[PDB]
Amino acid sequence: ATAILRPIGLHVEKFQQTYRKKWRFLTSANANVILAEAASGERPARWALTTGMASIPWEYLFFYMSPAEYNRMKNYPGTFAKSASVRIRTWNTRVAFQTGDTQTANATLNQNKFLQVAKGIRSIPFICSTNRKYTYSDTEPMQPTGFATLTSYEYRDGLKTAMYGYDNDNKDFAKKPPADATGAEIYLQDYLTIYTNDARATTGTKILAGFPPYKNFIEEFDASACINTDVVAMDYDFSYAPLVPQFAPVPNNLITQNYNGSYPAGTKNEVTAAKTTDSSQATAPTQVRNAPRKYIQGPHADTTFFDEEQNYLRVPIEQGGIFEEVNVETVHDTQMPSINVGIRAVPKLTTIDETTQANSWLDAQGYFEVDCVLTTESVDPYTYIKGGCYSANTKSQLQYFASDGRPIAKVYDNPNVYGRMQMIKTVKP
Amino acid sequence: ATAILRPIGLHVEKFQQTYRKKWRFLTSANANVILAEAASGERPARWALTTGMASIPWEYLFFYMSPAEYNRMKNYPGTFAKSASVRIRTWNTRVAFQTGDTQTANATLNQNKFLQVAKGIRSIPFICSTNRKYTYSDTEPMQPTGFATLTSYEYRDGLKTAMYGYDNDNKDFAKKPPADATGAEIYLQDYLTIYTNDARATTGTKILAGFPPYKNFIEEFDASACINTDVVAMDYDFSYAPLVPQFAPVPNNLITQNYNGSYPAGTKNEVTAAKTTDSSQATAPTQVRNAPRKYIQGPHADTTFFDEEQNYLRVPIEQGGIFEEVNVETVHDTQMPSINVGIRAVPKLTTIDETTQANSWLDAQGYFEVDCVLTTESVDPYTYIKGGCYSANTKSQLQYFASDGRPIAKVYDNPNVYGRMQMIKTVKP
Amino acid sequence: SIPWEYLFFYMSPAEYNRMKNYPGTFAKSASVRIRTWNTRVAFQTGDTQTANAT
DNA sequence: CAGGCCAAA
DNA sequence: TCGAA
DNA sequence: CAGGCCAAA
DNA sequence: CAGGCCAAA
DNA sequence: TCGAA
Repeated sequence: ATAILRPIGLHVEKFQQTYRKKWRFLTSANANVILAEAASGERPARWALTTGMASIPWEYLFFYMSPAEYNRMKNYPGTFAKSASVRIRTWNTRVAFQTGDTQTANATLNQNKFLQVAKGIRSIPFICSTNRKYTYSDTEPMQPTGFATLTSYEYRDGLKTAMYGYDNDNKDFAKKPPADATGAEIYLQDYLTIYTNDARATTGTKILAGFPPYKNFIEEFDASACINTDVVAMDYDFSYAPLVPQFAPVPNNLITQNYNGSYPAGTKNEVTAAKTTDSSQATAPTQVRNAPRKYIQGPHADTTFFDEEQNYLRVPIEQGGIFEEVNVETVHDTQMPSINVGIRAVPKLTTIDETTQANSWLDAQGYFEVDCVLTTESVDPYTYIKGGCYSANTKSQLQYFASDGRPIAKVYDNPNVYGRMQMIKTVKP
Repeated sequence: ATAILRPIGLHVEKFQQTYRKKWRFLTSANANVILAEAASGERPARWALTTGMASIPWEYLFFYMSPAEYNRMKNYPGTFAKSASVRIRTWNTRVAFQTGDTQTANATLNQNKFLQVAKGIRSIPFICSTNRKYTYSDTEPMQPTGFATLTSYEYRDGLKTAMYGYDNDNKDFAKKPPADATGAEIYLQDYLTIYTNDARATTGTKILAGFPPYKNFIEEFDASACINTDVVAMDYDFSYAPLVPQFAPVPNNLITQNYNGSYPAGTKNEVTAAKTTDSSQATAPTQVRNAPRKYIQGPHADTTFFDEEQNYLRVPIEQGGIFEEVNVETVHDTQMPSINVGIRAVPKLTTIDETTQANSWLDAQGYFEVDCVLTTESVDPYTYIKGGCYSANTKSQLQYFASDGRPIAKVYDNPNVYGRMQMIKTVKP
Repeated sequence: SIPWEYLFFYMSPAEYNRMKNYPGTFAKSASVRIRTWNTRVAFQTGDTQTANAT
């Protein structure tokens, strides 16, 4: 029996794209200094311990694609970032022969040079560190004396501007040449900071534990023997990272009266649940299903997130748990490792009258070549004969939305709770 | 590249302790007699069938550790009971040559001697038996004629007092010498009882099924050939049995404003759910998440259970489902098997005028040597530099609590529902 | 001098405070390994008239 | 043929 | 990895 | 290429 | 010894 | 098959 027709299925076309960048980063060797941070609003008073390792923003999309590539990627609905990779190699670390001070400087040819690398500090439940930018002192450029007012969003925007230049019509175009074009370096200014409670104003019982021994969670290498060596090599397969909303399916409300019918889910959890926790132990953890969310494509689409391009540099690529699909699915929380690299401050040769850490430090700079690759995928269904692409109903996607209309997304700038990332409302640019 | 520092992690010290005891138990061979139990409150009128197998309280902590060991175990936070083991061996069973009656007793050298063993009766959905203490008749000491007023808590307290003696300052110190010191025996007085509905007062439709054939679920051996033989050998690995609350973690509320932030749990169930069922079929089963519970260590700790030592002899060791952890976890209901051993009553040689069971029974006693071992573990984190031990945030533990403040715990004394244990409020000592 | 004969050289205050809770604690052994890195010598002192940097 | 049902394995 | 295989 | 989606396996 | 905890594997 | 083995 000859078969004139066979179930060939749909005509689905899948596209794959890869993006490569190479960056050169200069990080200063900040001293380990305790700084007092005043209480403000929900933030209590806390002591802050600065550290010299600068963070590598490999969790954001601008780190991988240029504005032109992002603008063209906007034209392919259903774009999912499948994988990312980053390799950090280190070059010769530079240490000043002698500081600006001359009376007691004792310039030296010999030098001790150590490189610190951290990979999982952000996910450690008890460290509760975060990324901050400091304001250095005039006499000791390696000694932080406060915190800059630049937020994480502003820091990443400035870094992207340094990477890709301005527009040709901008008056400040001559200030920052495109690093992607020139191959120059980009000074990194965001460094890790450990935190501990400030018990001076505490009334009643006090916690006097001090800082945790965070040095036990970082690698340290002799920078003299690390010249031209691979220091970091990380790969990350994204669980769910929709960069462009899927194609809008043909609504079944215009065809069938059955569109609102229910069907049994059984014991399987078809709807994602949001978990609220209280680290102050004043309230037990709560899990809530049917969280406020709405579709990101279709008749009642709310594309605020993608229109705002929050995923470019304001929100990380990895967004598992945030986005739900109507397909029978399983969803788990996802987060990315945090890469921190930097040179330890070199103590000055001058003597110290009492047993304590170094009082002055030599200027130092590390040289890091970062090679990053991002691989994505796209889908075009061609479900219907006419009217362009339409996707299947089971591919409909919803995003968590606040009661005030702002979408909810992951952020990696806030310290973790229970070794977990935190969902927060996106802020309009 | 030489590594001066490496990620050695935390300094966590783990301690393991084991407790061994050997007990000698004497159990009487009660007759199988139907007793009428009157209705009281929620309890309906029911017929009760006594059985001669005494229960072995291997699910309680006093069975394994002495008061001194328990008092010292209180000093190791994070004490989890990892395993338990019990071996029961039987010695020569004793049967009276002739009872107090002399007119019709017919003393005999020959004797039939049978030993009954039951292991899973408590978990059988339809038997609905329970452990009870009887009040014997004067003429027939092997024939129960009612129920004693001693509850399970009182019976276990008396058994513990018999095992470990009184305090040296107590006036009753000379009454009960410590069995753990002397090696003497301990008369067991708690025996199994089958139940069935009493249809005499029932109005309308009636269930006239009678007693279930519980003899099909018990082993029976010839006690003559069992002299000095291992009868029972049971091992039990505890799923979750916290004996001392974990070390209080450093609260993140004193450090970060992020402590109250939420994070997506996905389709995974991070919060344990309580299930309420109705065997009367007047209401469908209900599953409720976010059950009332509160932390057992930390700033807002409620240590009522452990302060009351309910886990010593009032509440079983196994408490799965009751205790929740903030760590990403999976929880399932847990229960322990019930060991019942005892000699069957020996009918008197006197003849019976009609076809029925024995009217009088010879006195009998079984001799059981019980060897029990309990293995536990402990953890000391040393997370922070100063101020003693502090645990990680993800190790925070919550316990179910009633709306009136009494904690909720498992009890094995009540009959099962749907082959499942029942949660009930603990009672203050 | 290397103060390797004292207890603070080995245990932090938290470890010492918890060790206080175990009666009968006997220190059975101690070990110390000292490794040396590059020694630093000044190119020239504060004096400049007769210093002869080398 | 005992541990969240047994007539399921 | 709330038995454990 | 049929059974809780298929463009997943 | 980095990805939803580590003192679990 | 919201990493992936």
